[PDB]
Amino acid sequence: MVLEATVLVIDNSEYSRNGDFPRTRFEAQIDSVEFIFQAKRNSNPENTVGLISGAGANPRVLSTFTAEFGKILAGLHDTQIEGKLHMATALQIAQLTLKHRQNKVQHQRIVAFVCSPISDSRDELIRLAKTLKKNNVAVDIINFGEIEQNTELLDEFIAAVNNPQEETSHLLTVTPGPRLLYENIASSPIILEEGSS
Amino acid sequence: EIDTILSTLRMEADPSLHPLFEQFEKFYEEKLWFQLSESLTKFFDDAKSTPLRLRLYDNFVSKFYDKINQLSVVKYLLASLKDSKDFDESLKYLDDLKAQFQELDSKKQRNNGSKDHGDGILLIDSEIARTYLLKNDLVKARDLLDDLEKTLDKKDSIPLRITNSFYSTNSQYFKFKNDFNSFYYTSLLYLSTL
Amino acid sequence: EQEAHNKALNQFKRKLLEHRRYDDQLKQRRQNIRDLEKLYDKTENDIKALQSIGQLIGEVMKELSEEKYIVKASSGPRYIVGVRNSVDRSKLKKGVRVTLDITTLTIMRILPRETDPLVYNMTSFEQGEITFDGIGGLTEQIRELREVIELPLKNPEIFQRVGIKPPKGVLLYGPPGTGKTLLAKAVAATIGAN
Amino acid sequence: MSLQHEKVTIAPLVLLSALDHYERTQTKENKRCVGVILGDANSSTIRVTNSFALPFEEDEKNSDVWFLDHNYIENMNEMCKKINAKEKLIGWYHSGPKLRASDLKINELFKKYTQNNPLLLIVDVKQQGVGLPTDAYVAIEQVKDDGTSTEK
Amino acid sequence: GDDELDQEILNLSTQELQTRAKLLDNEIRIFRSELQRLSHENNVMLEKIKDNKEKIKNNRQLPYLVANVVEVMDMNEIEDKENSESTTQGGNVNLDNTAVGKAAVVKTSSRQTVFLPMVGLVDPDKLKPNDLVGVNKDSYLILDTLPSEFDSRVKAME
Amino acid sequence: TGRDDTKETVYISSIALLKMLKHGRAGVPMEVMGLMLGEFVDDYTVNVVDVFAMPQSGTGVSVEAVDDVFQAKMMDMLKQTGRDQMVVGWYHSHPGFGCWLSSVDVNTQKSFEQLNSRAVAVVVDPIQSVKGKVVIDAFRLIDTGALINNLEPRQTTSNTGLLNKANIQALIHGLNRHYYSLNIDYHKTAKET
Ligand SMILES: Nc1ncnc2c1ncn2[C@@H]1O[C@H](COP(=O)(O)OP(=O)(O)OP(=O)(O)O)[C@@H](O)[C@H]1O
Ligand SMILES: [Mg+2]
Repeated sequence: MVLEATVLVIDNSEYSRNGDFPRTRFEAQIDSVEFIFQAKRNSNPENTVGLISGAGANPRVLSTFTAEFGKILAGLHDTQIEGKLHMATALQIAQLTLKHRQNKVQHQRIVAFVCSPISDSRDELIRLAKTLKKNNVAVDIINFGEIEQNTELLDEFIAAVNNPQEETSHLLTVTPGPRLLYENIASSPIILEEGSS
Repeated sequence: EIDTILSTLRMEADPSLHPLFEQFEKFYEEKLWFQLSESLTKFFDDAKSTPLRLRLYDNFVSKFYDKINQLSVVKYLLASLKDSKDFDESLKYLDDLKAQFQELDSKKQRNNGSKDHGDGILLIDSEIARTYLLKNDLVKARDLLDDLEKTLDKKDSIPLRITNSFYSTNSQYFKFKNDFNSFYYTSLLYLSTL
Repeated sequence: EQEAHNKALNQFKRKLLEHRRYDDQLKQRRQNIRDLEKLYDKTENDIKALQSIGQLIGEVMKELSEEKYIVKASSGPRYIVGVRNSVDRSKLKKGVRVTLDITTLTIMRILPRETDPLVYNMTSFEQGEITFDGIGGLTEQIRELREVIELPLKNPEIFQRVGIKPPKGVLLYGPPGTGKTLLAKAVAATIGAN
Repeated sequence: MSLQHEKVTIAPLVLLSALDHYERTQTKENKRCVGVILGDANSSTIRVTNSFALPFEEDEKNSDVWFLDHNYIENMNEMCKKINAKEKLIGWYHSGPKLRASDLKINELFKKYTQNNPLLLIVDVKQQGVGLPTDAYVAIEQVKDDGTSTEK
Repeated sequence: GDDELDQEILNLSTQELQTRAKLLDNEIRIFRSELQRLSHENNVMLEKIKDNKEKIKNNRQLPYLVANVVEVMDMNEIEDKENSESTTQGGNVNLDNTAVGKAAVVKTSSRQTVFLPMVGLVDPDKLKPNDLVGVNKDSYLILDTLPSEFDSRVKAME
Repeated sequence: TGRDDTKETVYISSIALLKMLKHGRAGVPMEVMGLMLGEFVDDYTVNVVDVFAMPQSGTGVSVEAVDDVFQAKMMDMLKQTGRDQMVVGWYHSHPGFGCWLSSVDVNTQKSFEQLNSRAVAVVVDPIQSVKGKVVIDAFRLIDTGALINNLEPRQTTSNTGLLNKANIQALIHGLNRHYYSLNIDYHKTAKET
């Protein structure tokens, strides 16, 4: 919708220096972050989006919520590409990020890119997904890493979160083959995302 | 393509070492280069005494250098030249890769925004000194070593791999001269940082 | 044209120009940040200067105790002052210009001697220069001058053999315009002594 | 980078200040406070002139989960640069009570800003012992005789 | 153009030039990201220039003392690990601890001498060891250079 | 009338006194300036919690040397950590004079009074704190129109009647007859002791 604060969780792996999108998957993601950011601002300008990475081996905030895209982009420059996103730590930090803002008029939305095979225990992540519904937070899981060679654990979490809510979670499946990551996330709902009320 | 070069190595090896090469090529087609790194590692453990190792790696430098992980390539190159009985040849390969990074990080660093090529450079310098210790020009080796040692301590946080290779050169020098004492302390750092 | 599908290559020639002008703009704005950096550094050193306060000079007139010193400040009235651990007792001695603070009144550090602003003009006017020879035919008087002046400068050890005091002191006097003043510029030029 | 933290001289102002920040965020029940330390370095004595709070929310499920604003740190530094321009990032304070090994990961983050090696100044807010309420530590990298590689 | 023209109808096949053009769309996409980044960075930078220089401009306006310079005696510049002075001090590891950059001693017309760290905007090429300088009267920092003094009766010669 | 209508006894916190002193001392000989942040309780008790300095100027203290940008921004930094309160007044340094407002400051105090009428001015001497005793005094304006209405006894109602003085003639005339003085006491907890 609009009036929405989004945290982007960018995966940083070595599954992202692989030839899957021109010129690389890491370069594809750059275009995608920006496409997301412009669509929310252009609809209403009271929408800000910030960026966290999984760079290092424990997630760091690059940038908090901003209306300046130039900020998001500058921080994406600063990266470690041998780092490793851990999901379980990234949902908890994102929930905290969301509770650090300048106004609480904004809906709670996480868009987390997943570009590695997920290898975090299922059993924990059930609990973290049900923690989100009691805070009024939705989570949009873009999968293009887990389809490729791995079991579909993230699908079950999405179902868990779904209850009558202002912003309710969504599953978007993005092809891993070359078809341009930036075009495919633009056609998927990202601003026409509904509640379930 | 690479299939034709690869085929020759497949013939000469054991039948039971034949399937391993097919999987390397399987990953290449699909364009998963993380998975190729992992696949490559396996051959090297149980057969770096083969000249098939050497061959394999030469074709790999040509078709992969920003495709597979940079670090995996240079670590291979330390291993490769231990298997080469030729020293003249060793010098040639070290200098091709070293030159190749210098032009490359001008383009590479800005476009990605990250990935340091100076880690490769040290791994490269370690192998050059190593080559001069195996040719037994001891004045030359030593002097590259003092220069290299200043250089390591400048770099704030040292990866274990780089400092491991440094400490190998240092061990090799000191038992050739047969200074028992100098050898002892350096090998305690070698065994540690393993 | 050759082709009627060269109508489509007009559009691709058009992109080509764009792609090579964006290469040229990326290296333009990095040379424009490199100019906004020198201008930012130029003004950032002023910020570090503006926040620094002055210091007031003295000299060590006399040791009072161990940690109390009599200075005669260049304000004029004598003070009694403290020491930092920056100075030592043995780096302080009488007739050393020392700095003081203007609100703590402690020696922070030793300074070299003061040197009047007037006397740097005297060291930087010698102009009117000429060689060994100034005016001729009065060479006999040029040679006499360097007996007193240049000869004890080079070797005091020849005035040691005689056991006389090393020569010094010259009065030049005479009718006007006679190169007394030129000779003076020439024994400063030729020897090149202070 | 270097070790040059042989002596750490700490202003009484800083201690006073640290207790004041700790209470006005009201971090109790095993909650922590982090702020920047501003001061001199490249001196054997490290001078702690001043401190300022950073907003930091520290979790109760784990100790490995924290929120810290990187964007905040620079703004704080540039305003304080205007006051006195001999103040640069020289570490960050922990409010204790005691050392943690999740502070190691935070140390590495402050190592970006610094041009010295980060001081971790456990300023205890509990006033335990009749001697100093400060123990000081710096994160340093070593190998060791045990067979232990690249230890922080 | 040296690619994609009537030069290359001869050289290469024109469906290879159809696919070339859709790869120049991919590379100018990467470059477009990279240019906007460098604009944004220069927008942060210009306001950090403005921030410093406004301060200097308060100090720059009137009134300020007028003095002469005793000497520039300097001190070694800051870049060292142990001190950065020309005169040896006690103790080890210094660079800003009591160590100081270049030095200018200036002599007032209020009749004193002050050892100040000289302004890093005013060069040693703009200081001669007799040069007539401004000094800021509130806190002694060499503010500007001004031309050499002349008495009123010498102005009246002109 | 209907209140205590007397100048607050400024209770300066353990943190604050040291911080004004360090901030004044570095800038000696040039005049220093800055804000006192505090809270207002009673009618005559202001506890000053913390301080911040407003950057230097080349003409030193002025009304002009107030910059809204520095004041407000620094304020929004402290807001995010929730250690901000409200501006209860301001400090500045005369190290070249004794305790008393100079001709410029009385006009700066008039603007400040306007905004908040409990605004104090505290003059710190960092150069007479090289003694065992710190020299520090507080003043707050009593308006020219106020003197005419003879409301000066109103300000000294319900006090111990113990005031401070600084030299004689000029200094003293400004102190008592144009501004009002109130003693300064020091506040602390047993944790800080
Ligand atoms: N012997 C000489 N040959 C050539 N030029 C000379 C000679 N002596 C003097 N002059 C010229 O005369 C100029 C001025 O004379 P100078 O100042 O050197 O002399 P002086 O004997 O000390 O007398 P005063 O001090 O009254 O000038 C010189 O600058 C030079 O051009
Ligand atoms: Mg003459």
